[PDB]
Amino acid sequence: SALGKLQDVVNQNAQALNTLVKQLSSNFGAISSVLNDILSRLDPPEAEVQIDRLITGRLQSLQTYVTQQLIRAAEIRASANLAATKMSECVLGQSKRVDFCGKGYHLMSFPQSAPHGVVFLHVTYVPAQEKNFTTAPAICHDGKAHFPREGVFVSNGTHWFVTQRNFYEPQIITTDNTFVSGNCDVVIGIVNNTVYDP
Amino acid sequence: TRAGCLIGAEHVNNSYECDIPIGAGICASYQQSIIAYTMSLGAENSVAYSNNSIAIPTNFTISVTTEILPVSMTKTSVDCTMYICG
Amino acid sequence: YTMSLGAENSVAYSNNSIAIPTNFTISVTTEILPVSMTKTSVDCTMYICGDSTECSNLLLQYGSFCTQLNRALTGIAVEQDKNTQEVFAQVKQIYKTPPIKDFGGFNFSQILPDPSKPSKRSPIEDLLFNKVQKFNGLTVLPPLLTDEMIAQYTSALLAGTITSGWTFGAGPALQIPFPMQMAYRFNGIGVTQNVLYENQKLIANQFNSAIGKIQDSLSSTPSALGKLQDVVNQNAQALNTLVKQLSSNFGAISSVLNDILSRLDPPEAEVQIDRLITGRLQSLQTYVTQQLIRAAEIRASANLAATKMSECVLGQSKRVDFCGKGYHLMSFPQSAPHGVVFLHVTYVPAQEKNFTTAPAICHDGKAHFPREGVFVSNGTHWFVTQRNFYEPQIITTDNTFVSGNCDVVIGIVNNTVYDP
Amino acid sequence: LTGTGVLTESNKKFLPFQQFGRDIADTTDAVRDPQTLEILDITPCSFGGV
Ligand SMILES: *[C@@H]1O[C@H](CO)[C@@H](O[C@@H]2O[C@H](CO)[C@@H](O)[C@H](O)[C@H]2NC(C)=O)[C@H](O)[C@H]1NC(C)=O
Ligand SMILES: *[C@@H]1O[C@H](CO)[C@@H](O[C@@H]2O[C@H](CO)[C@@H](O)[C@H](O)[C@H]2NC(C)=O)[C@H](O)[C@H]1NC(C)=O
Ligand SMILES: *[C@@H]1O[C@H](CO)[C@@H](O)[C@H](O)[C@H]1NC(C)=O
Ligand SMILES: *[C@@H]1O[C@H](CO)[C@@H](O)[C@H](O)[C@H]1NC(C)=O
Ligand SMILES: *[C@@H]1O[C@H](CO)[C@@H](O)[C@H](O)[C@H]1NC(C)=O
Ligand SMILES: *[C@@H]1O[C@H](CO)[C@@H](O)[C@H](O)[C@H]1NC(C)=O
Ligand SMILES: *[C@@H]1O[C@H](CO)[C@@H](O)[C@H](O)[C@H]1NC(C)=O
Ligand SMILES: *[C@@H]1O[C@H](CO)[C@@H](O)[C@H](O)[C@H]1NC(C)=O
Ligand SMILES: *[C@@H]1O[C@H](CO)[C@@H](O)[C@H](O)[C@H]1NC(C)=O
Ligand SMILES: *[C@@H]1O[C@H](CO)[C@@H](O)[C@H](O)[C@H]1NC(C)=O
Ligand SMILES: *[C@@H]1O[C@H](CO)[C@@H](O)[C@H](O)[C@H]1NC(C)=O
Ligand SMILES: *[C@@H]1O[C@H](CO)[C@@H](O)[C@H](O)[C@H]1NC(C)=O
Repeated sequence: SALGKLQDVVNQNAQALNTLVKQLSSNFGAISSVLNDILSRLDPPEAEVQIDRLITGRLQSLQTYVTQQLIRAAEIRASANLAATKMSECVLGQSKRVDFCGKGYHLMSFPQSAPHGVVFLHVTYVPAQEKNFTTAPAICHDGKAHFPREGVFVSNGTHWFVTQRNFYEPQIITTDNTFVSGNCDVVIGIVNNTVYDP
Repeated sequence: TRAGCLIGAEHVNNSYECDIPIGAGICASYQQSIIAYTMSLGAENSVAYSNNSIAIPTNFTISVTTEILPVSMTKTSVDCTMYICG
Repeated sequence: YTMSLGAENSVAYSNNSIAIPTNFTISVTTEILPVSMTKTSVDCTMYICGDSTECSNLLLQYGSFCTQLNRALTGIAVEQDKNTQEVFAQVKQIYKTPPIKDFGGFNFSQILPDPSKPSKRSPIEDLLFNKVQKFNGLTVLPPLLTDEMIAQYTSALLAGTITSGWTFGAGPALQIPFPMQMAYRFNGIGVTQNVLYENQKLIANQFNSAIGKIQDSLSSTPSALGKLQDVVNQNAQALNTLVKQLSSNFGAISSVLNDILSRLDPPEAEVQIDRLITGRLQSLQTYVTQQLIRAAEIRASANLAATKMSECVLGQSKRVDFCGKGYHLMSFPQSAPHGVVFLHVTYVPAQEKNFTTAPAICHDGKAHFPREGVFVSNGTHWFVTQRNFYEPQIITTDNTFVSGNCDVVIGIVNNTVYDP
Repeated sequence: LTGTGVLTESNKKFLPFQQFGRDIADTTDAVRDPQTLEILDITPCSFGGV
C-alpha cells in the first residue's frame, strides 16, 4: 500500500476509460446500442432518429469523461508543482520549512524515479534521549547581566554551563560565549554564577 | 450512532486508532469479530513544564522517511468522431 | 469617485541615513481559512425517479451515469475528512497544559479550552462557533472528526506550542520556560534575547492586550468569518438549486412523476418521463461538476491551512506575510466551523528615529565592519547597533571585523575602535 | 393527489380555502382530507443509504 498514491491515479484513469467504453453499450432510448444494427435495419428517415439518440448519449458520455479528466488533471498538476517545489527545495537545498521535507529537522533529500511520479527520501535529524536541566535566562556576574551568545544556560544540579540548544554539550560559561546587557536587577529569574575570563 | 444504525459490530469502551471510519468519531475494526469504538486522537503526553526547567537532547538519530507524489497522468487521447460514430 | 490606492509616503532616503526602531509592538492578527466542505450525498436514482420502477427502468438505458455521479460525490465526501485530518491531526500525542498557568506574565486563557464549558472550547473558539432536501434523496454525512475532536487536536497543538515551543513538531516535546521560548523567537527575527527579557513585562502586556482585542474584534465584526460562511452559502445554494430543478417540466406535461404515471400508459408515459430524466440527470450532472470544482478550491485551502499549521504554528517562519504581517514570532490555531483560524503573533517595529550611518569605520588605516549590526551616529558619537532595535553599543574590536584598508570603501568614516 | 409516505396530524394553520401545502422544494407536504377536512402532514417513509 506504500505506493497507493500512485496506484490511485492509475486506477482512477483506468476506471474512467472503462466507464467511457461501457457507455457505448447503452441504447440511450435507441432500438440498439449498435450503430451498424440500426443502419442495416432502417432507412435514413428513421435511422437518423435512432442514431441521433446514440449521438446525444455518446457525446454526453464523452463530455463527462473529458470534464472529469480536466478536473483530475488539475489535481495532478498541483501535485506536480508541489513535487517540483520539493525538488528545488529539499533536494537542491536545505529547507527551514517544518514538515515540508519530512518530519524532523531537514538535512537533505534524495529523489527516486517512480511510475508516473516521484519518491523523495527525506533525511532528517531527530533529537533523542533528552534529559532535565535547570535553566536561567541570564547569569549575574560583577553586577552585570550575561546572556548566552548561541546556546542556553543550564545547571546539572551543582554547576552552570552553556550549551547549544539542540544537543547537550555543557561548556564552561565564559566571556567568549556570552554577552552583557544591563544590570542584574532587570532580568526575571536571573541567577548568580561566575563568568570565566580566559 | 450519529451516522446511522450500525448492526453486527460490537461497541466497546476501549478507544483505538481509527481503522474503518464510520463517522462522528466512531470507527470500526476487526479484532475475532468486528467492533465499534470512539477513535483515539493519540496518547496523552503531559509536558513537565516549569518556569526554570529545560529538556535538552543528549543524543539524536538519523531518520529517513518516504514521500510519494504523483507527477503525471496517462496521456489518453479519444477520437471523438470514432468513439461516437465509428 | 476614483478609488485611492493608499496614502502617499515619501521615504527620507539618502546615501548616509538610516531609520532604526527604538520600540516595537506585539501584534496579533487573524487568518481564517476553509478546511472542509459539507459532505453531501445525492442518491441519483431517487433524485431523478423517486421510487418509480418505470422511470428507474428508463434510467438504466443511460448506462452508468448515476454510478459516476454517486462515485464523484463519494470521492468528495472522503476528501473532506482527509482535508480536516491534514490540517488538525499533525500531532501524534495529545499534549496538556499544566494546572498552573505561569508563563511569565503571558496569558493564554482566551485560546486555551475553558474547563467550565461542556464543549471544552476556548473563549475565542466558542465565539467563532457562535458566529458560523433530505426528502429528495439529498442527505448529509457527518465528519469523521467531531467538533469536540477537532478542539482536542487544537488544544494539543496549543499545549505543545506553549510548553515545548516547536520541538514537539520535530521530535519529542522538550519543555522550555515560555519567556525563554519567546527569547528564541526574538532571536529568530534578528532581535537579541536581552530585548525580550528586559522588556518581558511590557511584551507580555502587549500580547495579552492584543489577544483581548481579537475576541472583541471578532464579536463586533459579523463579516469576520465571511470566508467560512461563503462556503456554507455556496453549498446550501447549490443544494437548493438542485432541489428546485425537480419542479421543472423540461418539456414534460408535468414535473411530477406520479402525475404522469397516473394519467398515461407506458407508450406515452415513457416519452414524458424521458423528458424529466434528461432534465433531472442534466441538473444533477451540473451539480456534481460544480461540487468537484468547488471541492478542488477547498482542498487547496486545506493544503494551505495544513502548511500554515506545520509552519507558523509548529515552527517559526521566515516567509514574509505567510504567518501574518510583520516579523513572525509564533501562531496559535483555533477550531472553527468547517475551517481553521490562526492567530498570528508578530513583532512590529515602532517609533523609529533618524541616524547617520556608515558602511565601515576607518581606524589605524584599516576598514572595520560591524559583525551583526549597523554603524550609526547620534550626531556626535558613533555606535554599533542591532538593525531591528536601537541599542547603541560602543564600537569595539569584539563587535567588528577587519577587511582591507580605508581607501576602498565608499562612504567610510573616521572613528575610534575600542580595544578591551 | 397520489404518493407514498406517512400521514400524521398537522399543526399547520391552513386557511379555509387551502387544500394542500408545499415546502421550499415546491412539493406536497400536507393535504386536507376531502371528507373530514382534517389537515395531514406528509413525510416520506424511512429511508437512507446502506
Ligand atoms: C488572564 O486573563 C483573563 C481575562 O481574559 C483573567 O480573567 C479575569 O480576571 C479578573 C480578575 O482579575 C475578573 O474580574 C474577570 O471577570 C476575569 N475574566 C474572565 C473572562 O475570566 C485572568 O485572571 C488572567 N489570568 C492571569 C494569571 O492573569
Ligand atoms: C514602547 O511602547 C510601549 C507601548 O506600546 C510603551 O509602554 C506604554 O507606556 C505608556 C506611558 O507613556 C503607558 O501609559 C502604557 O500603559 C504602556 N503600555 C504598556 C503595554 O505597558 C513603552 O513605554 C515604550 N517604550 C519606550 C522606550 O518608548
Ligand atoms: C523531568 O521530570 C519530570 C518529573 O517532574 C518527568 O515527568 C519528565 O519526564 C522529566 N523529563 C526528562 C527529559 O527527564
Ligand atoms: C556537574 O558537572 C561537573 C563537571 O563535570 C561535575 O563535577 C559535577 O559533579 C556535576 N554535578 C552533578 C549534579 O552531576
Ligand atoms: C518560578 O515560580 C516560583 C513559584 O512557584 C517562584 O518562586 C520562582 O521565583 C519562579 N522562577 C522564575 C524564573 O520565574
Ligand atoms: C546575587 O548576589 C547579590 C549580592 O551581591 C544578592 O543581593 C542577590 O540577591 C543574589 N542573587 C541571587 C539570585 O542569588
Ligand atoms: C461500557 O461502559 C458502560 C459504563 O459507562 C457499561 O455499562 C458498558 O457495559 C460497557 N461496555 C463494554 C463493552 O465494556
Ligand atoms: C528623517 O528626517 C526627514 C526630514 O529630512 C523626515 O521627513 C523623516 O520623517 C525623519 N525620519 C525619522 C524616523 O525621524
Ligand atoms: C550621543 O551619545 C552620547 C553617549 O550617550 C552622548 O554623550 C551624546 O551627547 C549624544 N549626542 C547626541 C547629539 O545626542
Ligand atoms: C552622498 O552624496 C553627497 C552628494 O550629495 C556626497 O558628497 C557624499 O560624499 C555621499 N556620501 C556617500 C556615503 O555616498
Ligand atoms: C581619516 O584620516 C586620514 C588621515 O589619517 C585622512 O587622510 C582621511 O581623509 C580621513 N577620512 C575621513 C572620512 O575623514
Ligand atoms: C360528507 O363530507 C362532508 C364534508 O364536505 C362531511 O362534513 C360529512 O360529514 C360527510 N358525510 C358522511 C356521511 O361522510
